[PDB]
Amino acid sequence: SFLLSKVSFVIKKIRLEKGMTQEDLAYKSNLDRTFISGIERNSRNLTIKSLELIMKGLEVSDVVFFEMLIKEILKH
Amino acid sequence: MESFLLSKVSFVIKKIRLEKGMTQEDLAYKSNLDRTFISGIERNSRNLTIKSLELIMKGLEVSDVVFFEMLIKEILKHD
Ligand code: NA
Repeated sequence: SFLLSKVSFVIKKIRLEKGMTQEDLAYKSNLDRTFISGIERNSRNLTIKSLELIMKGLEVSDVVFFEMLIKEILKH
Repeated sequence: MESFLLSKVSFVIKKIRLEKGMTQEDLAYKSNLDRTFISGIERNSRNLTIKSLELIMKGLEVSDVVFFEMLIKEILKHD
């Protein structure tokens, strides 16, 4: 999945710019650590509702997240 | 309450579907997904995976970028 790889990269990019570890993000998203780790290794098929929990955990605005996603897609 | 992003994703799928002249059944046929899953999405009653969204975008003949532009606009126009 090309789009899953891009969404996963943006997640990681924002997590790392905020200084959060995977455990920090798991906790704030109310998701399991091993699920966050799986997403970032591009090895898990994320839903829209889980994506929203991750955006809330990151405290990133929905519009900003999708602008970043578009930028990353356009690199290709 | 219900997921904001899910309701907006759902709404953009329906909007594009109708702009292309397609029925729910048509979109199911072209996405290779069950018609009852299409219908559930649009009634804001079904979550979907990123990979199902990609199949829907292929059924809609819309690029990822155009889909996300439309999503951004619909989020902005919500108050
Ligand atoms: Na839905």
